[PDB]
Amino acid sequence: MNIFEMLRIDEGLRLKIYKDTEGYYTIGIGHLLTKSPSLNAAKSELDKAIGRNTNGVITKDEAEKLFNQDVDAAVRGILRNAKLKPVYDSLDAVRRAAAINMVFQMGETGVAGFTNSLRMLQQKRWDEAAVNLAKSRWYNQTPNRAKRVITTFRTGTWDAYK
Ligand SMILES: CCCCc1ccccc1
Ligand SMILES: [Cl-]
Ligand SMILES: [Cl-]
Repeated sequence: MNIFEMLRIDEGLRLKIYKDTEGYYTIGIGHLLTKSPSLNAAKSELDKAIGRNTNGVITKDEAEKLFNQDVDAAVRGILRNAKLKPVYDSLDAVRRAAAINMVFQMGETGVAGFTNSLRMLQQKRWDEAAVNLAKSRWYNQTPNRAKRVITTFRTGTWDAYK
């Protein structure tokens, strides 16, 4: 298992524009297009991302290309964040995948506002962090996904995904 497979499981793959759990226009493997309610704006953002007149539909290859770029941007966002970087550097490989997952889902901003959990993870207080991470809107809105990521941080294994 790895980050890509993990995210592919959590986000699914859709080749036509769709609304995410928050109701935002998305495509592919969790690639958010726009928070705007307008489908046209979403179609415009899509064509600009792909480099062609898509008409709201993309191929599997195109989806995977966006996905690769988004994973890379997520990591890079982490490494560029002064609050996040040190925590991430302190984690083992599996737990780093859990960190990427969260940033991919909620943005560096989102995740950067979990100070208490960050400190706990940095200290390797797994069970405590796990409890703290669950006291969040994120957990209450997407509990099954949050549970899988939380178990990953708690155990340092891919069990939740097997
Ligand atoms: C809980 C804080 C957000 C997830 C995260 C953890 C460590 C490093 C980067 C990102
Ligand atoms: Cl893009
Ligand atoms: Cl869920």
